[PDB]
Amino acid sequence: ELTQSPATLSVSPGERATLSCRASQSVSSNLAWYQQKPGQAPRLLIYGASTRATGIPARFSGSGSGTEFTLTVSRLEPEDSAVYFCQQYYRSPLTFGGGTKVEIKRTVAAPSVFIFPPSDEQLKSGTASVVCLLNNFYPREAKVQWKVDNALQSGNSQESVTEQDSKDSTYSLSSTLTLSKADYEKHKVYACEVTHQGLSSPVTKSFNRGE
Amino acid sequence: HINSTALNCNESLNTGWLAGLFYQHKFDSSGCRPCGIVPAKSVCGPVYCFTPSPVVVGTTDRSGAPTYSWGANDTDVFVLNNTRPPLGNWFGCTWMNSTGFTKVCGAPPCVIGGTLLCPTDCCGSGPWITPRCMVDYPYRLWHYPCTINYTIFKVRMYVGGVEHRLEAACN
Amino acid sequence: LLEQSGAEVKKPGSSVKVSCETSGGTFDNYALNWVRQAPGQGLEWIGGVVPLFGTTRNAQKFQGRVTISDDKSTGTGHMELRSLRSEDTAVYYCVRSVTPRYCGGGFCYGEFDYWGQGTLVTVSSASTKGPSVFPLAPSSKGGTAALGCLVKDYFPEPVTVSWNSGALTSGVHTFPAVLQSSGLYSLSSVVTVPSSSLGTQTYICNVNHKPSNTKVDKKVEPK
Ligand SMILES: *[C@@H]1O[C@H](CO)[C@@H](O[C@@H]2O[C@H](CO)[C@@H](O)[C@H](O)[C@H]2NC(C)=O)[C@H](O)[C@H]1NC(C)=O
Ligand SMILES: *[C@@H]1O[C@H](CO)[C@@H](O)[C@H](O)[C@H]1NC(C)=O
Ligand SMILES: *[C@@H]1O[C@H](CO)[C@@H](O)[C@H](O)[C@H]1NC(C)=O
Ligand SMILES: *[C@@H]1O[C@H](CO)[C@@H](O)[C@H](O)[C@H]1NC(C)=O
Ligand SMILES: *[C@@H]1O[C@H](CO)[C@@H](O)[C@H](O)[C@H]1NC(C)=O
Repeated sequence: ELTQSPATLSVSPGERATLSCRASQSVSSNLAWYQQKPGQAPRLLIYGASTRATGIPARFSGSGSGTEFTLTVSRLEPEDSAVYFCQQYYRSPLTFGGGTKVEIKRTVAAPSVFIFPPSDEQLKSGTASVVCLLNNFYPREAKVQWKVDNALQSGNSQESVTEQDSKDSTYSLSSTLTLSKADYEKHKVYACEVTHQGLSSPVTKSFNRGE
Repeated sequence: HINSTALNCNESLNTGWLAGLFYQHKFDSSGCRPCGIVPAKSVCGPVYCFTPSPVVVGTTDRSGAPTYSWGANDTDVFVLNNTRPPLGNWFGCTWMNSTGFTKVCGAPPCVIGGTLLCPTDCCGSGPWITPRCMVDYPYRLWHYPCTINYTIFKVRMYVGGVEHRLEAACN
Repeated sequence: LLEQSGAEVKKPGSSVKVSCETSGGTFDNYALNWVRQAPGQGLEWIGGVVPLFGTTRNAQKFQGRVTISDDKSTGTGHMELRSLRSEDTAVYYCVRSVTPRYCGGGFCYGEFDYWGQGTLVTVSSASTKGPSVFPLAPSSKGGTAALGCLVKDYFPEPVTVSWNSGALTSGVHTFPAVLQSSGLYSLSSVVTVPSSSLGTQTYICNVNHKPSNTKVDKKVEPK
């Protein structure tokens, strides 16, 4: 019975980020705001709609009553990269809000690209996985293309992207090209071509099989 | 006999006095009439009446059978309706109204005097048995936070013929 | 300061028992509640219990089965859920509350003060399988190089990877696991270190997969 808007926020440091929570039914002041940092348990920020918990800085500021609530983060710090939730403790069923993901904006940063050949240990099993690493970049949007002997690949790579880093506000990406040992020992050069806003030109990291 | 307890509390934004029900509560320092029937709607939680040894009166229908709902149930009330121990069960009662105010009815066990057995200036607060002492019962700290620093003594008190061995909280 | 039992996998219809411990215990808590989080969706309240009155309270989706027991002796909490469903797969949080704001009676209501580490509960008929760990060696070429480990072919989630027994944390990136077509999960952990440390500085990668009780330490050397 709780509606958090917007679903996604993106805002520069030192500026104010406000989050709205709207209940379908009145909940008076029995509302609580929580902060969930990447890979951690929620932390109690505000209780009683506007009362700060112990150890929470004054920049965090709860507000509102009835069906209408707002959470204010006045002076944003890269640490604030988290998803915030609202939760009511009034009516019989306890309900949480949908949750608002907060992204800290920063200067555009270019990805440090690396490439990793499959270990000889993995090859004795019969499989080969090549790993391209896009490290510490911003913003999140980035393209990865796997070339094998300059031939573009498709449907054989799976990529994974980290949540925004708490300290430097960057994302890291890891694309994994998976293919058989046989297919692997039929080509010499394996390349990873990366596209990003901070790069004026697509960077290609490559290697020769067994070198 | 724990179901009987009336348990309606609102609201704890201001003081978190409610915690006092479960354990010691961080109350702010320092801020420091007949008895008949009380509706269970305004009561959180246990009601203490004194004989003067402290005694617990649970919810009952009016009247007078006990109710094992947490009151809660609309019929639930506390029947006090009492006369002083020569001869009666209790002098007076104390409990907490749901907002967290402390409600006292009847008279304190000191009242036997006379005189000089009640506190010097007489009473808004508590079950005194002595100008300096009041009765010690499990929810005294919750009911009377100001008495947190009180020393505790083993004390004899005689009412009519009966003799009461009871614990007292003094200055 | 609230530790929960390790992640588990059970077949649909089976039962799970998740515990909670406090170090150091025991502090003043009046209520023990549980809140699960499915990867797809936001937080959902499961239930709670105030141990002083012994009164329990659940939600409609768990009304029939779940039982929450809070032991005050050792300060140990417990949630048992029987006849598991596919939608029961979530990260289950143990949460304790100090300071009530409302009491309906018997149950009391308040904000959630302290949360647990979380416990991944996986409801799947699939078999439990330990992972293989492979070296991601640096290429021997600012002067900053990268190296890592590939945790491959394991079920179910999660896998926890540290470096040098937790000594190396800065510059470490452990990527979200990806679900392969084989039904198995794959995960990789990388780290950026100075180039001049490659031969001299030892790098051990510590991989843990509780559901299979697997602890594997893989040394990563350049070549
Ligand atoms: C708790 O007690 C307070 C006062 O002891 C109650 O508030 C009183 O309300 C009456 C009539 O409604 C007024 O005449 C008094 O002036 C009020 N007292 C104060 C201090 O404001 C309150 O109603 C009680 N709580 C409940 C839920 O009944
Ligand atoms: C608590 O009290 C306030 C005002 O006295 C009221 O508006 C609110 O509905 C009450 N809360 C509950 C849980 O009934
Ligand atoms: C209790 O006291 C009330 C108010 O004085 C009175 O109306 C009622 O008759 C009494 N009931 C009993 C139990 O005597
Ligand atoms: C409340 O008390 C009534 C009688 O006044 C009783 O019939 C009923 O069972 C009680 N309510 C519940 C749900 O137990
Ligand atoms: C009683 O003493 C305690 C310290 O033991 C103190 O913090 C408190 O304020 C005192 N109580 C009052 C209301 O004087």
